[PDB]
Amino acid sequence: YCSDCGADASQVRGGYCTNCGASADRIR
Repeated sequence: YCSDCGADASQVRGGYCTNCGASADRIR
């Protein structure tokens, strides 16, 4: 998941969460 917004990890692309823009580093 994204720690900044809670979105499912499958919504990450290009080094960012595609929902809130968090850096990849924020995924857990």
